[PDB]
Amino acid sequence: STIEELAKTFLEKFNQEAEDLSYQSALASWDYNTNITEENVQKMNDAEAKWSAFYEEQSKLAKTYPSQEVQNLTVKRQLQALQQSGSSALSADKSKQLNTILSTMSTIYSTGKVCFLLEPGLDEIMAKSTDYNERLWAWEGWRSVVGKQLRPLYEEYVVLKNEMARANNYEDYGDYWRADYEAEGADGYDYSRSQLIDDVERTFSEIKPLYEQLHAFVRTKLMDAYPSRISPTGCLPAHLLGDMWGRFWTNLYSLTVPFGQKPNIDVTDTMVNQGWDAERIFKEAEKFFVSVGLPSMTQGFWENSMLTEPGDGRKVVCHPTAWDLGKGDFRIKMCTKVTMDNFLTAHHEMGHIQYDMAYATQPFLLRNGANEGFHEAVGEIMSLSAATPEHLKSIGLLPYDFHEDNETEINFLLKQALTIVGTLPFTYMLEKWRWMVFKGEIPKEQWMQKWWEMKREIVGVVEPMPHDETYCDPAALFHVANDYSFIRYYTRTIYQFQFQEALCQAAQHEGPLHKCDISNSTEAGQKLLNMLRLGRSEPWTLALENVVGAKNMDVRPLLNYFEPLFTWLKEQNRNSFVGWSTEWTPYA
Amino acid sequence: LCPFGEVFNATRFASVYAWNRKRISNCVADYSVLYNSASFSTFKCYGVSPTKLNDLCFTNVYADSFVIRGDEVRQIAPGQTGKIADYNYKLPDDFTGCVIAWNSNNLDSKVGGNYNYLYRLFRKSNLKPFERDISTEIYQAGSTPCNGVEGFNCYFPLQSYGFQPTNGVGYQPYRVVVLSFELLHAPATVCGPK
Ligand SMILES: *[C@@H]1O[C@H](CO)[C@@H](O)[C@H](O)[C@H]1NC(C)=O
Ligand SMILES: [Zn+2]
Repeated sequence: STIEELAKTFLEKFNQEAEDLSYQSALASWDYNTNITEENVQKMNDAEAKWSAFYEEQSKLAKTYPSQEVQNLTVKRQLQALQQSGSSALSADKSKQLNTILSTMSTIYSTGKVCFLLEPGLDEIMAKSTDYNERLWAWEGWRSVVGKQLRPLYEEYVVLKNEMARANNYEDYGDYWRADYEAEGADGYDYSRSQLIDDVERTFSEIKPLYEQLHAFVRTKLMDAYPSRISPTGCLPAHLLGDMWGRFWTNLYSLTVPFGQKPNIDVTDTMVNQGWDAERIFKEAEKFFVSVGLPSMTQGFWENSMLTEPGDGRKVVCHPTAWDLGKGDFRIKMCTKVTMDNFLTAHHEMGHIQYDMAYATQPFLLRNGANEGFHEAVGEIMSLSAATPEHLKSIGLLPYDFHEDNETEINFLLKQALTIVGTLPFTYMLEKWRWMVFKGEIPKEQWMQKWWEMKREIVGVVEPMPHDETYCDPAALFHVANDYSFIRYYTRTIYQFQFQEALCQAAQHEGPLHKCDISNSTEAGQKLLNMLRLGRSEPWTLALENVVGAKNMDVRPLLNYFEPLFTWLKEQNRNSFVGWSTEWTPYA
Repeated sequence: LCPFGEVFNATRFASVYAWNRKRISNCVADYSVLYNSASFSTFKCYGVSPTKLNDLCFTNVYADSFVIRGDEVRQIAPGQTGKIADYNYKLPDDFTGCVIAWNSNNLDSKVGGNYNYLYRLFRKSNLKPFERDISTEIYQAGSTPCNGVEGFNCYFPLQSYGFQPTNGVGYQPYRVVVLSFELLHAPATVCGPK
């Protein structure tokens, strides 16, 4: 009659039924994502509907066992994971309204027009064109056709979601999104949600000295791109950042390059001449993993996976993904070619499947990552290690006599920094703004004002036109129009370099960290696997402590990775001013 | 010559809980066709050497046949515990016999999914060695007695295996035959040639 025994007995039946229904749904979805017809969608819809109905009914039944009385931690975590899932229910009348609002907010984003549609043409015009007027035209037009048509919808969305958040014992919706990082366990392994808003901020205080230098180096480089249109001591204009939003600065490499007379490493021509194929890339990727102490891929992977576009007239989307269908079924789907970026993406997806295979022995409800940010941080370090000159020289794509001149490291580090460092303040600012909006710190009538004040104070980007309260700029982003979390990227960026530092120190390497390689090293593989096999059965603090040796986020490895770039940059900024002042406007 | 082909290559097998039991006596058995079959996965023999199984001989040989999953094969061994090793089929510690298992994915898998193989996952007490149970009474978990219908804290005691062709290795069907030897006071009747 003990509650723990009843919970155990209930979960024993639940696992067995779920392991079949989920597999059927996953196979039905794979059928659609592989072959696109008019009959596969019906089967996919039926399978997904049945799975959702079963999950909701079981979640409703599983709320009679209190989570406080159960003492065993594994059973308690399984019950907590089952009860909260499917608990998003307050009333049918308001649920219908919320669903309709979400659908109509999602559909307007896709079919927007300026007549140029976003994805084919606007992205290209934002990423290639070098004219002031055209870029400002596109920026203002896109923020006028979609932004001005979403303010009331989002104003209703915030209050309707806050009601649902309050009804479910949480404080607000921000507290709901921050519940993924809650950890309960031993004395030193407890992490509270309200702590995260502090920790993130602390880490950013260490990244400001680096990013600021970069903000100067880019600015003095745009001086030549446009003669007399940007300030020599103020913030950068918004539309000249390489994208529609400024999320990534990767498109500014051509203008902002230290030495343009030395081309970077390219192996596509050698790969074509040596006579490689799509399967050879995956064979080499598997050989990379078998040499560190991780299992080789299964027989069914080769027989069932799609590794090239089929020419039999079928239609495939073939966006590179890795699937874990359950019951020992692991597949990778990708349109493969004979370039280098596909070679790196192969390692990324291979790392995903290795992580999936690590915790296949855990119970059903605990077969996920420790937190939302580990699962891609595991896959990025593999590409970082497999894109190095030493690995390519070993594998034969480069001659042995080839050397690495200092300019090559400087250029490669600048290219990496324009992608990794530049995207952190944007994410931090957007997440902070939505958290404050949800909580209620910012009244309903001062949204855009505070948004641009934060943009001028944190990121350092100024608007070209005056925006009143009618407009709504944050809603233009895809991750906001369709509701999604955004702090995952900020966590992943720190985790991927902390893991890399730990593994490289364990792999007995000397010198700068960006020339590391974990090939032919079983100790690093064992250290990584000790965490990969843990799964979600333990709090993420212990999982992090099993690789690095700490309990929280540390930013020192990220700053160590960019030390040569920092030292070089400090030399070229002596005859310039570092920083910005928020009193200058392009329109006045 | 008693027909080992009657059980080894039979068209249909039995479930774990209703496992098939066969008695073999008054014949000659040539084990050289089995150990050197070169088409088996596991051939673990306990209490008797595999090569010395052609000289010393017993009176009665009992063959137990069923089908199980892939990762549950390790549970058919002396002293092991689990879910099918304590509720469905149990082996005593002092076991003198052999366990043979092999893959059968080509036969016991369907594109839609086989579902006619059953096993037990709820019981009041562990099975005594060499015992079977085929009762279909509703398992009683909570204090409230449930009669004829299963509801809260009451469940049916049998479930089915979801065998499908595109599974892994530890989820594919495996056919298992266990041979047990008896050496009672009765005179010997069965063993190999001269
Ligand atoms: C059952 O069939 C197999 C399959 O060829 C064959 O070896 C023989 O007839 C039987 N097996 C044994 C071990 O005798
Ligand atoms: Zn990935």
